[PDB]
Amino acid sequence: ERIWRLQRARTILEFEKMLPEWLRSRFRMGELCKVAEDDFRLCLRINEVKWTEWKTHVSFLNEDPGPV
Amino acid sequence: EIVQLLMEHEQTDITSRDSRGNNILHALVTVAEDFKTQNDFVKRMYDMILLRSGNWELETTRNNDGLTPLQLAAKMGKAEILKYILSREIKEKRLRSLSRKFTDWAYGPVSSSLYDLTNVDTTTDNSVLEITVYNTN
Amino acid sequence: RKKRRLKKRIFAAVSEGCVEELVELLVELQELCRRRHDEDVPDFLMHKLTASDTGKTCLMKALLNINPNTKEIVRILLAFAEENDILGRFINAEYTEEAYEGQTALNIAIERRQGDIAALLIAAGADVNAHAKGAFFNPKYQHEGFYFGETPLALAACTNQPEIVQLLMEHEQTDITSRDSRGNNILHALVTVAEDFKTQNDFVKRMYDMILLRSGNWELETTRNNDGLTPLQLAAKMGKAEILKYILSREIKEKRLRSLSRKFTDWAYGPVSSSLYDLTNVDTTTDNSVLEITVYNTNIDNRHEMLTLEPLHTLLHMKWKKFAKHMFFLSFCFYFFYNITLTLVSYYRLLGRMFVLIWAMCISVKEGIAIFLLSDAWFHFVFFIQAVLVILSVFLYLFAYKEYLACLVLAMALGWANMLYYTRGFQSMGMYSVMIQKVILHDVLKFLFVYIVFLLGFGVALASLIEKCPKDNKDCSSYGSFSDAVLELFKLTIGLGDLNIQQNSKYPILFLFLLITYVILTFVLLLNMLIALMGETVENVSKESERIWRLQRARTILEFEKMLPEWLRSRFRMGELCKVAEDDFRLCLRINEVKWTEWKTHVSFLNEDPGPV
Repeated sequence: ERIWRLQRARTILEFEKMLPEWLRSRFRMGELCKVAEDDFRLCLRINEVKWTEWKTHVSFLNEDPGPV
Repeated sequence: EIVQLLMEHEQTDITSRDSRGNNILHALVTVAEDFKTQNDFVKRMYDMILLRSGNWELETTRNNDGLTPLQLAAKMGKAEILKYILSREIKEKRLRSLSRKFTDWAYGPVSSSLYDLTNVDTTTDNSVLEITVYNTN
Repeated sequence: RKKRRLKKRIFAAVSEGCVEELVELLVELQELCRRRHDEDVPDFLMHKLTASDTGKTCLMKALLNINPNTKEIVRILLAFAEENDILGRFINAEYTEEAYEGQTALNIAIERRQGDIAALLIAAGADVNAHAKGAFFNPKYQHEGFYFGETPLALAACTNQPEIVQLLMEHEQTDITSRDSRGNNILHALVTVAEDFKTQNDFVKRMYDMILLRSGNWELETTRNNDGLTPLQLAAKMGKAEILKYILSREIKEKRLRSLSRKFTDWAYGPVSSSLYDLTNVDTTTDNSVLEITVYNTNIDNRHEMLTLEPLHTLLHMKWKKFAKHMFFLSFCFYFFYNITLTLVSYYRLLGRMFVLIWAMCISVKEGIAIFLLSDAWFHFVFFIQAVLVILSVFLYLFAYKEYLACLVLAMALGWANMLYYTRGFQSMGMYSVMIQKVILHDVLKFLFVYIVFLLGFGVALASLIEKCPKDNKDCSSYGSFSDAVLELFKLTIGLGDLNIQQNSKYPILFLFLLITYVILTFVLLLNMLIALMGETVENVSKESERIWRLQRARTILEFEKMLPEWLRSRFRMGELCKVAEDDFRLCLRINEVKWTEWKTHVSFLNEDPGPV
């Protein structure tokens, strides 16, 4: 498993390096998003669930949990 | 306790790079052998030192090899420290900037974590990803 | 200009909540501006107080933006709304958005871990049956949304907030039996959430119990969703186990609610205890019983833990001990004599032919019906192909053709590959056939495909070298034909061939080296097939095979039960009528159990005398 996934990722990066710049720019993995203190940077969204821990979510970027 | 004492003094220089050029963070990354050995205390000191200095300077600098502490933990076989760095959620509203892992919304147990990709994506000269993948050491 | 900035500063000070005195002076200025309007004053007050874009209110913007000083802000806002008599129009408001439709301050506070605020709101006249109907609350793919039955009570129960649940049950305004847009009451919703104990720590079960204790009625579990399923059937259709183990086995101490239970002890003289379950919606008498829902659906991949439960397992075992064993033996005998007469015919080429022609139609129709209903069903398709080929062979036999025999003989082969099916009855032969199936599905196809690849790749070259003409001598230039070379390679891999350096060739050296490399590669590929087998051989094989065995045996049992008529089914009805409580006579299943560890004075028992009869 460790060899298979590793070789797969290596070849993925190989294919990505075979490309030119403008196509890569077009793809643009990740979304630009705003972070506090008037900052804007790349980010990656991942939806996850946690049943074991419950708490008041004081630290949240958006009030409305809507995807858009 | 001694680290607190040292950081409280104004004469102290947290940003002091050694002859090799490494910061405190590079040094700590040169030490995180594994959990079964250390019991994961170096991570605590990393966190405490970052919280003592609310800036990006330490993580931004480079050694004489020309690598960030992140790129260094990727260069070495250092995982726990990297797992910590790439996933930081600080509740402190003032020091929220330093965090890389952000919660966009949490209606309930479902929540969208918003990780960061400044120097992690392949856009940079040497990303964390290429470093991890292109080294058999 | 001034009004828009005013509204923005209102909502911003709410989001920050730096000082309640700011909000006091600000709402005072709002009340002072309220005097300007003479008619339709409260509506404009709300509009200036409400974000008409999304249908959001300042109280919601507050509850979303939690801070320690929030209670005072909410008290101020509610006292203001009461002073102006807009408390009802203010609390019950919700969004106009397509996804956030129906969301209220109560569902917000309950989405948070704050209950005191919810109590304050309910005391102020808050709606408790607020149905939040939206794409967010009614999503697909379990991504970008969260489903909980669309009620505050269900939200609190799913999120482990039992105090708020007790509160919402205490109010007479509450509607426990309130069905949602999907038709699911709170029980169905809880059943939609109980992923696994390792993930939840089994709190949903406790809330199920508490809720049923709060409502001493069969009303809820009798309900049906838009799909038409009781919450029991809902848990069964899903991959939910612990909740089902709770439901199917309930022993209640409260003599008043003793009727709600489904498990009962009718006598226990000591360690012995003859436990007594129920079979209302479990036996096959119902339209879609729990048993069918468990057995037929492969969408779960958890049916082992499901069927290992006591009542279902005992029902299956008893139904096999009564009739299904005999029915399986009987079908086996039929197919035995069928194929034997088929062999007698095919060897010597009237009564046996007639018997075969009569018995083939039943198999054909049953296979067609099964396919219309339809790697568990492979056997049905195989039997269907067999019967089709047999009928084609006989039809050809009537005509003056010669190909008929071919189809016939093929069926024979397939027929003798189908007897393996009946071997699945025996437990040893059961795991035997299941190992056959699993291995042929997982490991063998890889070997066969890649070996065909190598066959082609090397046989093309062998034929190419053998292109040297033998001067019209097939014996001289062996490996001449491509298929001939592949056949020689096959004989070699089996070892029947008679290898020898062929003078009819330009290069014996390269020929020999290539042949040796081929043999080495074939051996190594076979060896890797063996290795990939042994890798999973130990752990997964036994458990998976036994699970599949039990599963398919239950499937067969249910099939044969469906084959029977109404009256024979009525005769073989497992279970017995029993008086449970308060003139209640229901069906039950008996299990005599023994426990030497847990000692207790047996208080609750149906029958005083422990006699079996």
